Amino acid sequence: PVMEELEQGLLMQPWAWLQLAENSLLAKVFITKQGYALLVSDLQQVWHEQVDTSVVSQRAKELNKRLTAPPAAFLCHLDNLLRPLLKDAAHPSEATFSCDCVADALILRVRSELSGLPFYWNFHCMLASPSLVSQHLIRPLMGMSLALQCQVRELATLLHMKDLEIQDYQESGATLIRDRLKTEPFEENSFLEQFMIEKLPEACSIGDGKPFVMNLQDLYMAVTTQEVQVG
Amino acid sequence: VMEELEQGLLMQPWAWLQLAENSLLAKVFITKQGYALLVSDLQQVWHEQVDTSVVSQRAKELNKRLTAPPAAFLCHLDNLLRPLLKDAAHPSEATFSCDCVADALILRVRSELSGLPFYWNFHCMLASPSLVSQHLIRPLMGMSLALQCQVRELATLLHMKDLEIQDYQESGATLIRDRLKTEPFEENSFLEQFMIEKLPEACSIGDGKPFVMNLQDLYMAVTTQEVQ
Repeated sequence: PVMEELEQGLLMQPWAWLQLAENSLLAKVFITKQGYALLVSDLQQVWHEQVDTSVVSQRAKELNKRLTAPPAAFLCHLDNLLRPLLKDAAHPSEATFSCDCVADALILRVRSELSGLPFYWNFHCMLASPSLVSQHLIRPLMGMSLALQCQVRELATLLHMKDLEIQDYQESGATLIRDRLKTEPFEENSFLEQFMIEKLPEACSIGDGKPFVMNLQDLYMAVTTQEVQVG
Repeated sequence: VMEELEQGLLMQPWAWLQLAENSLLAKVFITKQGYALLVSDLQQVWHEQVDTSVVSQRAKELNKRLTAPPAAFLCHLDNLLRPLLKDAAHPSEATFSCDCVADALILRVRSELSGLPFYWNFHCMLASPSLVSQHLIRPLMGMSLALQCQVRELATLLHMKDLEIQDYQESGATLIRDRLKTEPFEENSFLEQFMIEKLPEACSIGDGKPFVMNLQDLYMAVTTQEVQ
């Protein structure tokens, strides 16, 4: 049950932006007293790591070599360090992050000052399985796109209703107090064509993933919750 | 050659394939120099790239007597497959089947040309993470961003229309029909209500048919922009 709980918690968690040394990553970490589950990406490859208590203790002793703490305390400290950075950027949490690409694995090194005290951790994230990356990125993104298309359709029909109201008002025999407020009739085809011609290049620019985690997280979380509830 | 095939595959839309009580999303690009195929089931993605030598050898192995040049075989395969992918429910005899190997997928297509059998097999191996990413993740994120921008623009237009309606009302001239009254538009309330009721049905990915039927043009535009 511990593994299932960790997987569910990771799935429910939203994406966050990590500013490594001269690089950027999209990270999604769920940490509980029994271990943690991390999923990192850079829009080109996705690495995953599910880690339990025994390996946590082994790695902590190997790295720190002088810190004697139980796995639960280590997990709690790691979660406390990581949460402020994921929640918001530019947080002076004193968490230096480094990335190493050796073989197909990824070494994510985190250094912190635990009350002015070195604290080192290393995520050995192997390549994510096709099923995990699929259910975490592809299906949720398709659901988000479908939901946004439905929202666009609802807005278009509401705009058509408002246009009909404006036409009825004009037919009633009334004139606007001003003239700048006049709005030309809304056409779905013309609006879509103009958008595609003009604003599509700017909107489509994902860049380093910051827009995705800035404007497409509430919808992503809702879609993921719906998917997990369904099955 | 290889670059041309990769670009063609990247610049093509997903098509729905129905076969043996199963559904797939397929992107196929054929050319005289070979073909590229990408098949997904929303759980795994398989990619295949075949050149003239491989296509000729496989055609000889399968069709024991279809003595044709590789270019002609590829052209016939394209002419037989593209009509189905472009539009579903086509009057063709292209029967499809899948065999799920431990790691590979055998996609067998059997059809009839001029009333004679025509067999072909795609031995699609699991697509590399880079290919799957570039083909699905980044374009999907671009589509989401574009749709969000469209929603924002529509909300701005709705706000302008609300301002116009308010200005009309302040003049004191009421409507002739009272059934056309629409309440003022509010982004927060509309978004909350939509998420409450229509989100479960809107976000129902299903077997992939709605994705192909709804927003393939946006996917193509996003992919073309990404290529440039």
